[PDB]
Amino acid sequence: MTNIEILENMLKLQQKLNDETNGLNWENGYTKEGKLISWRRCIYMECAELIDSFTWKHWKNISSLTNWENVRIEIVDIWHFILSLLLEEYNNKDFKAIATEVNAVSVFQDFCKEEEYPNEGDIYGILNDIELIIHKCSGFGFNLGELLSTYFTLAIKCGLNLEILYKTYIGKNVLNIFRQNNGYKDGSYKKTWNGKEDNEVLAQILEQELDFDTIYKKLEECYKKA
Amino acid sequence: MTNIEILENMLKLQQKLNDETNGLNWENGYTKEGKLISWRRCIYMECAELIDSFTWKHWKNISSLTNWENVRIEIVDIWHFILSLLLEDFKAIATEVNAVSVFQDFCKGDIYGILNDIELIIHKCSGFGFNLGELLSTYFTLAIKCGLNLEILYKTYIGKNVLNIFRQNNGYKDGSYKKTWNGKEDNEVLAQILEQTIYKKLEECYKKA
Ligand SMILES: O=c1ccn([C@H]2C[C@H](O)[C@@H](COP(=O)(O)NP(=O)(O)O)O2)c(=O)[nH]1
Ligand SMILES: O=c1ccn([C@H]2C[C@H](O)[C@@H](COP(=O)(O)NP(=O)(O)O)O2)c(=O)[nH]1
Ligand SMILES: [Mg+2]
Ligand SMILES: [Mg+2]
Ligand SMILES: [Mg+2]
Ligand SMILES: [Mg+2]
Ligand SMILES: [Mg+2]
Ligand SMILES: [Mg+2]
Repeated sequence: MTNIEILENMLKLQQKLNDETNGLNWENGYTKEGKLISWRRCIYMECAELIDSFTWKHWKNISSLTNWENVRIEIVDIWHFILSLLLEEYNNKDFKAIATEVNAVSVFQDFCKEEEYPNEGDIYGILNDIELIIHKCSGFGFNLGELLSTYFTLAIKCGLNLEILYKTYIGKNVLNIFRQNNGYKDGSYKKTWNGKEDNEVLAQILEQELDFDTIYKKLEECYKKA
Repeated sequence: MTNIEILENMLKLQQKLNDETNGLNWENGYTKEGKLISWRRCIYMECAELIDSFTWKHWKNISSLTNWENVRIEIVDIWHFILSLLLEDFKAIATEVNAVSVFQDFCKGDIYGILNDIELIIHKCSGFGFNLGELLSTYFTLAIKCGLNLEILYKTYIGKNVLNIFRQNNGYKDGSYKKTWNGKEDNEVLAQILEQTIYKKLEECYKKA
């Protein structure tokens, strides 16, 4: 698959998931149940989850190491919401055009190369990069291009590349569907499965498996034992 | 009590807590263990907790109602960090706070509006260039909308300040503290105690976690 094909595939997956979650024409700003959609708030709330994957608190668990497994999950959650904002921001949707525009972001090319492992000395800078995303998404707006650039730069610093993002995205997209199919809206969903959060179980599954439908089935099996 | 006394007391309690937690001269930006302090980050992270006290998500638990108990706790957590910024004597600081026009009103629904005020605080705490005075006004405007007044802030602040000391005395720093006590977050147990010396209750309660 070309870089643009990978991006088109994620956009198409995001569209389908949003359509199923929110109803058609969620792009107009509300779900079918009348709830306001704020993709920017979604993003800065995942940014808070991302920050909490690091030992940023000066008063709590100060010798603990970075949770890099969760870092990757939160980077992927952010991406779901950025894809959503791309689709919202814009009858006939041209996914290839959108993909082509994302592909032209200067740092995207760098994102497509092999990932580098981060280390403790990178955390200060990573936290400041996340803070910039929070700032951009909490104001008036807002520039979608600067957001993409800042996002890919952050994702590189966090040890992701397009490959890791894509494969993890697919898995989380499946879990997102699973959640909606199992009581996420009405509060009946159990997010902890025999002591592990669903994201952690998904990560275990992803160590082996990439196939969309196989992932769903495996989630189903594990959730029976939740 | 007068408003100035209430403010001075909070500022005094904050200094004590920060001294005990971080060591003397935390005002220079580092803890005794050499960790960099960012009060603004502390604030926007509590803002996230505050947002999460409302049914903001369009895709999850969409019929749930606001957790006003937790709203009060997060408004109080934000206040600890604002006091820390103010401090980063007490009479003069209290005098400035008391002069904030919205503060006077504070001494006396619309969830998406509340959320927008929280968002403004997040925005102000995450940019390059910061104004503490403007944050104060936004904060008290929000706290009114959340149903607090000075009395509620002050009484809840005292209680959480006690929990904060308790935490530090019981392994918060080294990861041995249990933050969930027999199925309830420590903040929820605190809230139950505050319906009703606080430190002794916490210590007794902590025994069965
Ligand atoms: O309209 C929506 C709403 C949610 N999500 C997904 C994206 C993200 O992957 C996830 C975040 O769900 P959450 O409820 O914040 N839980 P967690 O952050 O632990 O995944 O929800 C969408 O893709 N579209
Ligand atoms: O230097 C510090 C560090 C922390 N805190 C307090 C303020 C706040 O009340 C609490 C927040 O701690 P937390 O670990 O974020 N946990 P929670 O938000 O659940 O109370 O910590 C201070 O007062 N000073
Ligand atoms: Mg989330
Ligand atoms: Mg998370
Ligand atoms: Mg997340
Ligand atoms: Mg907190
Ligand atoms: Mg909280
Ligand atoms: Mg809090």
